[PDB]
Amino acid sequence: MKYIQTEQQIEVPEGVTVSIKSRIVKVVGPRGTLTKNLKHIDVTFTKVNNQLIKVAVHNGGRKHVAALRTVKSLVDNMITGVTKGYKYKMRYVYAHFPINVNIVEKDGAKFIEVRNFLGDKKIRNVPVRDGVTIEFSTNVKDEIVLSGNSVEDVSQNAADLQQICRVRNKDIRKFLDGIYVSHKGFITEDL
Amino acid sequence: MAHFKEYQVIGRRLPTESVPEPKLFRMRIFASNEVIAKSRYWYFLQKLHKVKKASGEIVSINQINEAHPTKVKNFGVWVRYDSRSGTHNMYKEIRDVSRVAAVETLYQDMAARHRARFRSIHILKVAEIEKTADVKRQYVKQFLTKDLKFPLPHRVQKSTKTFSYKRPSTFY
Amino acid sequence: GIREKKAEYFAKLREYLEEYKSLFVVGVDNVSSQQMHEVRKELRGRAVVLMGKNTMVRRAIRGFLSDLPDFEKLLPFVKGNVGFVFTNEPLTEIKNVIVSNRVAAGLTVVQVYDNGQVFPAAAAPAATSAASGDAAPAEEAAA
Amino acid sequence: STDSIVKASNWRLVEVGRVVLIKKGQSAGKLAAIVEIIDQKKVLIDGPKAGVPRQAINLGQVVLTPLTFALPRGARTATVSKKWAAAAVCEKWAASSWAKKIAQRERRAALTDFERFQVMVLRKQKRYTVKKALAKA
Amino acid sequence: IIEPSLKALASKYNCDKSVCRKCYARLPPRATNCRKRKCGHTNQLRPKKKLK
RNA sequence: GCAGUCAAGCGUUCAUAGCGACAUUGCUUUUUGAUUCUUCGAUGUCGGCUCUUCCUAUCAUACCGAAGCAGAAUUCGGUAA
RNA sequence: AGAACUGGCGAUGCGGGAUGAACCGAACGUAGAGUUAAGGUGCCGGAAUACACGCUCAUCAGACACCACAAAAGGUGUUAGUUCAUCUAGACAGCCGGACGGUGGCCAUGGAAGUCGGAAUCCGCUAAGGAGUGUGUAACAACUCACCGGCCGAAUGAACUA
Ligand SMILES: [Zn+2]
Repeated sequence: MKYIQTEQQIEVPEGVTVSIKSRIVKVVGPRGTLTKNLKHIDVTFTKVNNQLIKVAVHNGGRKHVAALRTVKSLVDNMITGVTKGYKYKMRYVYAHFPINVNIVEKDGAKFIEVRNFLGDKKIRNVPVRDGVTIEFSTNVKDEIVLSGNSVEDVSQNAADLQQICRVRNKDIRKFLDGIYVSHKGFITEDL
Repeated sequence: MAHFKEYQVIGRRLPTESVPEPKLFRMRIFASNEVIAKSRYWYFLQKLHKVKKASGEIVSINQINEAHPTKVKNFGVWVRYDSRSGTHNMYKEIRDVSRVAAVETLYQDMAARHRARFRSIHILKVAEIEKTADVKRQYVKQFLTKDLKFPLPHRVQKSTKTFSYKRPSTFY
Repeated sequence: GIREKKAEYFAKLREYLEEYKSLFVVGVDNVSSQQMHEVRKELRGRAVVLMGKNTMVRRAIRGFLSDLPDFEKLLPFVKGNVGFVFTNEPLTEIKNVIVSNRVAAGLTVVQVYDNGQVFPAAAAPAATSAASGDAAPAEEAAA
Repeated sequence: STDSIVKASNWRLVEVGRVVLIKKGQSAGKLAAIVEIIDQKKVLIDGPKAGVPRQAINLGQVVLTPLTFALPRGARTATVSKKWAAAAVCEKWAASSWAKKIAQRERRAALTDFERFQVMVLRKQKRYTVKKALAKA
Repeated sequence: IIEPSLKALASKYNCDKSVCRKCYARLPPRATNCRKRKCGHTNQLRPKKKLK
């Protein structure tokens, strides 16, 4: 119906700095810094204090107002990644052929290498993304673990791994093989 | 159907020797001019009572000028209108400074939102909502808040001349 | 049904405000369903306890500001999670059955009402020492 | 930096007490004040001092100025006039570039042929003493 | 092989879905409408069929 | 000739995996009817051969979604000429 | 294909509908000046990239009478509206506290105490608390939920119309 004014609030926690100019956002915390380009949405940021920043959309209708909320979360998720940080856990799932999974690299690329998927003589490679680090659980069989400051980059690297193992020409209800996201959260305040 | 004026229109059946002094009936009528106002009067009289202008007359036509023309008021409007598939009743609110103004944007709004032309619409009642919080539609309560203020982002001055030796700004 | 039941609460509420002339306003923040069940037994003598929604009580109390009207200056106390204990027993006895007894690791008295008065329950906790010395430091003030 | 630096657009707000410059019409050129907000594209305005009649007007035909002043919402014409005087609006307005340039360009427009001539002979005289300066440091 | 809980992980992804009965699109199990432009965002879904 | 809507029914159980009666909305102009507008101072009348190009309502081949897909095989559908 | 009344085309240029017998406007000596019709006024193209309030985003938008088509049926796209219901005796949602006594209810058995499972759904004390919504145990525990309340402060649910 067009809304005269509607806004959102971003809690800037103790230890992080968020600065905004031309709808370009930089968030700096103890884990580091993240940048994001929000020129593709018309929102005007306003700062109340170093702990709280308000986002608003003057005179906007439904679908415009809808973007407002997601800007909050977007920026929110940046703040937490740079403090609490993000970690995605995955699990190897196979009924016969054990999925052998290693890290390899060319020209300092860093890839996630996957061998023997369903017996496959083929060799899958997921490029590791800048900022995400691949570990392997030591107390949990067939896990693998991806951690970083950016959910965006971490969740996507997680999906890329999981998607390279999609099983073709079989009943995928019966052939459940793959690498799937087993848990997603942080690297701080418990696991 | 233009720049609207409100009319007091009053008529009666023509006197008969059986019924001298037949009763007077009045309507409030929004129309562009008296010649439409009178005609709208008969339009309704035909439908309500059972009368034809051939047997009745027009006692008086008087323009109802808005009482407080520069005082912002909230208007409740009631409407009956026909659609491509049915005929429906509606309640709407309009914020303005005069009944005549209220009607104008009502007639525009019916057309934009429901494609309803003038012919397809009866106005049932138009009533200045006295006590705020008897206002019932969000797009008007929105303007009822205290110390209310808003900007007008992205301002586009119209250029008087075709070429401009400077890149424009929308900065208001 | 929903109006029926609420109206009943208005009934039994009024019923205590007329009979019982003294009122205890307590605050059972946290507190088990079990504790309250035992304060009933430990007060089955005189006092009766009556819990309710705050929005109901203010409306109800204001609704009865005609007859028995000095329950107006009771309303600033019916905030948070409070309850009612009505009685016709001596003051300091009931109060200490409420507070101290059935305590856990109880419920606290936040204000008391007695014939149009508002006690902090602190002034109720008298030691007869501030009342004796005042009758002592005044006699020497007259001698 | 170690502060959160967030530069928010400082818009002229449409609000009671906002003074505005009438772009279009028969009161075009004049200042008025906003009394009451009708809807998102309309307002009630009043400009007693400047001779502009209290009316409803589209925000299209008016340009918001940076001037605001204390005004109860709905103020009748009479009291508007008192608060406008009290606040010295016209005073502040005339002190702006915005006001000065309008006045300058009107003065230019009023010039006689002869006066333009003089402006030429004077401006010329000035140029002389300027290029000399320009060739020293 | 494959512990019951991992067999659940693979099912969250492969088996616990609904299907648009107009265009077969594989949808979230609790979806009310389909997401596809082609079937007119229909609300004629059905659960993805479970194995034996 | 081709494609829909409804869902009684089929499908061991289960309307809609695959189908789908009774009814009902359409699309097409390679059928065949209907018409008689053009050509009767004449537009060479069938099929094949040969060669190009187009249509897609797709048979194959690419990548998918679905199944009453265990595998193999098949079937239903999408992007696709 | 065949009648009815009228108006046309045929026999008729002209302005408009790009185009076009029949539609709209208007019927015609040779010319000047003004004004118009129907239709138009971003550019082709003479004429406001005029003013005003809305609506619309189409990986198959739409764009003007005659006229160069579209249907039954669908959409949690977005707009406005209707109806029934809830709510200032305080809801909806969000966060928070409580979530009890007969009682481990009776069968049934290795053991089954609310939660493998049979039959019952009772009472107490309540502002409220099921002879139990799940999770969890060998069985109890522990946790959850329906139910109630604390805070907040005016809207919320469902079905529809176009
Ligand atoms: Zn679909």
